[PDB]
Amino acid sequence: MKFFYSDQNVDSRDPVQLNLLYVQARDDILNGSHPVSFDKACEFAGYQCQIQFGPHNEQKHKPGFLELKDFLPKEYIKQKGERKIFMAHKNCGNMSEIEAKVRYVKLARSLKTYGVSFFLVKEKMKGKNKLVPRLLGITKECVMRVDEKTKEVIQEWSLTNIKRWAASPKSFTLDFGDYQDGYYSVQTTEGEQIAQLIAGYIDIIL
Repeated sequence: MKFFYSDQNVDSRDPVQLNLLYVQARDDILNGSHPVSFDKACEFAGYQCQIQFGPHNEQKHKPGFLELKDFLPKEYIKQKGERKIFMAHKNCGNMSEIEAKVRYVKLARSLKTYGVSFFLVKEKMKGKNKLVPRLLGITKECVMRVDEKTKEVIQEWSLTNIKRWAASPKSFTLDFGDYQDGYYSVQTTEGEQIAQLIAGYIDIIL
């Protein structure tokens, strides 16, 4: 099931409710709840700058001005994206605080990762001692594998195509029956939590 997001839903919000949506979307990105690419994180941060400081001011917003911890998810603090952030901030021109929050919320809703519950798991490659980290996302409609570093969506399965599933204290397993050869099984210490989430979306045969 493919959902279309409303553009008007965002614009029609009351300043109060808009701020509420913004804070929620912003916090999810900053705390890692909503995984985004480095480029996108800087784009969001640019809007955040416009919102917190007003129009970009070269006389004050110089290299080293930003506390990156407050503008980027932790995994990007080292890639030093202040340059990109300031470029996005400057690109906002004289955009109002309201317009910036609107674009922020729409940008978040435009991503395939929006509204997805993610878990960091490890995939095992046949005969290869070294695992491959991967973001496993779940929604009422689907399951998706996401690149841990780039956040590229590499695979998606409809939740209704899961024939059966299982969990253990060290793994999580999905069986799609004839849709593919073999299970999708990953190592994780959160398998039981993942299985419970899925059980809240699809019922179990008793």
